[PDB]
Amino acid sequence: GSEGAATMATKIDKEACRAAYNLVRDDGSAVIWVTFRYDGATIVPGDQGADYQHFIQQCTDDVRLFAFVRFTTGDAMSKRSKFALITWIGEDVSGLQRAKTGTDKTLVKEVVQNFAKEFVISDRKELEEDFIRSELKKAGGANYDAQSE
Repeated sequence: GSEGAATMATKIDKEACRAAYNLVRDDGSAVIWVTFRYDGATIVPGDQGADYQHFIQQCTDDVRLFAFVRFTTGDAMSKRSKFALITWIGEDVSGLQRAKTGTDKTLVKEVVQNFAKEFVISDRKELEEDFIRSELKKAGGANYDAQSE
């Protein structure tokens, strides 16, 4: 590791990404969650597993990355899933990382489109899969708030 630098450039391992986004999107590929961290100006599939407790053990105030988790919210008509791109961002990382990590989201989204929405969390207390579900349970309301200044 020990590979990191500041640059106005960024890419995504679509190839490696798609794989991770699938290992969870699939019926039962032995995976329900997946994280996507950077390996040097390029987003790449970080951790992966079926134990949600294993994912939260990766997100800390000294790291930031996305986390695609599957959530079964199909009990009405279909049994399909909506998932959610959990964007983690250490509450200690430099403002930039937080101001950037969010922008690079457009890259990770390229692969994750079937999901529901990206959940930008900064405190583990919110990473609680329990809190995430509630969000999908309603999957209503959007920010759409910004300024051109």
